[PDB]
Amino acid sequence: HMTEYKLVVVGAGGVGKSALTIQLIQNHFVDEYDPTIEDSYRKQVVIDGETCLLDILDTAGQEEYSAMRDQYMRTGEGFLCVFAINNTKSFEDIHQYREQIKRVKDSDDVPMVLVGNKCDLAARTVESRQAQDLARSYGIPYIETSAKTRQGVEDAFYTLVREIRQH
Amino acid sequence: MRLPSADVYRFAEPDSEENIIFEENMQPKAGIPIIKAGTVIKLIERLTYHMYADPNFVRTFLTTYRSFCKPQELLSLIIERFEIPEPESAELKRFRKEYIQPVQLRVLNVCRHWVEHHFYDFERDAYLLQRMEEFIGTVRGKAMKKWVESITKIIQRKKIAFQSSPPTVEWHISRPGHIETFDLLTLHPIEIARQLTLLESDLYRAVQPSELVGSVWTKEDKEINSPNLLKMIRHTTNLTLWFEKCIVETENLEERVAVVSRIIEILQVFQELNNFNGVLEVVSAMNSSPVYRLDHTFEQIPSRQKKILEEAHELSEDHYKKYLAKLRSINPPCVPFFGIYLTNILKTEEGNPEVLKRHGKELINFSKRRKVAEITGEIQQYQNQPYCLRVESDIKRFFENLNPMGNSMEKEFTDYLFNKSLEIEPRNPKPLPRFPKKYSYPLKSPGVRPSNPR
Ligand SMILES: *[C@@H]1CC(=O)N(CC)C1=O
Repeated sequence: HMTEYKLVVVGAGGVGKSALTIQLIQNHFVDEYDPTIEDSYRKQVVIDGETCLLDILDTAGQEEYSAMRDQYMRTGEGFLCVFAINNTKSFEDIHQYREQIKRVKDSDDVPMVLVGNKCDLAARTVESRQAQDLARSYGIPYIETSAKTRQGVEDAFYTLVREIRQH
Repeated sequence: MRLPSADVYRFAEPDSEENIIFEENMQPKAGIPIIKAGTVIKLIERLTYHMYADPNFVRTFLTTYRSFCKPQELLSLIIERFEIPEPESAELKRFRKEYIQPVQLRVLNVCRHWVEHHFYDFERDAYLLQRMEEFIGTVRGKAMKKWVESITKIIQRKKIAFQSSPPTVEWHISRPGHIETFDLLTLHPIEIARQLTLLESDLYRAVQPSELVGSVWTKEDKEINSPNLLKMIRHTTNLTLWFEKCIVETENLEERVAVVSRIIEILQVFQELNNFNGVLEVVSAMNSSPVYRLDHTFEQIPSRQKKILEEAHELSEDHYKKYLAKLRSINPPCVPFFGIYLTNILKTEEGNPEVLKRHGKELINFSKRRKVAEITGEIQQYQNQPYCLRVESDIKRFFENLNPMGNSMEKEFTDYLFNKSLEIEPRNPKPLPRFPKKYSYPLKSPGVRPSNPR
């Protein structure tokens, strides 16, 4: 049986975070997505020659159910903490998301990746250096992605899987 | 059949790959094609088609059009569709009977469905209603009069804004009218679940598709556009937080075991009532960071109650696989968990393009809208059947006014619950302290079986 990784996407609502997982799961030339089927959150991939299954939980739209975050977070082995590069509040929210994850997993060393998402042509307000410094203060990788082009999407998820394998 | 020139009547333009595309299948019950995409002119032509009525397309269209067309623009388009010029005899008499009369009748049906099911467009724009009333007032014909008169009666009604015996209300330590003693352990667990189910069912039922289409509950104007949805979610959060508070604020182990055990009994009753919102409120509290770590509490919970909680927790596993099967097998009345619908609507809207391109022309992606209308339709199917339960006004009010956070902010309150958890059950190898009892009344539950015959 191939290894299965349970990944959880966490971040502020209202800033298009769902594009990260959608872009990963959909075939690169298929601009289409039906979230109501099992294939919508599972993807078989090959990372550093080792085939695995990615199971991704992204509860985008359920941010107002704030007392369900621990429940959802506890299902994951690795976390993508996502903010929008055009929304500083989403970036400032990362710190408390990471604190919650550490509390939920009861560990100061949880496989995690910081992801900065560029999803529209609104002006950038979070510079890459600010996000690189935050990621370095936590000891985690920083990946930047685009919703328009799919650039960085795979790197974000594959980096997380490497963080889990090397834990 | 000879139609007018597209230069004088835009809807006469013939169908092509550049203005209207279909899905491979047909509407299951009507044998009608399924529109995938088209220009707004083509969508408006098919919304009021001369060959046949298309009630599914009308319903889907009027629920979702605002993402691609403004209400004011839609009115203009249907007025334009109705004003059919004759082409430049037996051919004219056929055109009047087979094109004009059916098209005109279809636009009146759209107007009727619009005012009946989406009157909020008119409440939010008084000028839109002025133009509708004016347009409807200019409609002449004995064939149209009957439909015109009905639209006027709906507008006036909208401007001026059944079972057997329910079970007996259950009481435990708190007596009827003694609201000051009302609490988790003093109210009867059956009646806590019933009154929360009545509240949660009403909150679910008040949510309209206008609060969901366009993912408006996630946008900056969510408080304006999705107030009933947000109230429903905030009550749910409130109850989860109250359950967690009840638990971690009961410092004595024996009393905390009684508290957790009573919450599992409320959960059992929510499952009996098909209140899935209620089930997940409890499961969320049990899986919270402050509660989840209380091993000394969970060790003392009776095996049957552990199994009830485990089965409820399993509904959420594997992206709600078991919850989704159980909801499909239910059996209204019920209170679904809304969060799955919210995620499905948002991902449908963000994961599919608003426009499709064919031969360099932009076509509105209608199938994306259809998928959203199918979710909103599924929400609505559970909003019609009420519960046969009696409202108890004081218990209702006690649950409506619960406020476990008080004046605290979310982080502050959440840190306080977690610090209470660490105090009552320290992290190993710290020894387990003892704490004094806080409840002066009996901890024994009356159970979840009614006290008298119905
Ligand atoms: C990218 C950033 C943002 O605010 N949005 C809208 C939801 C994006 O798509």
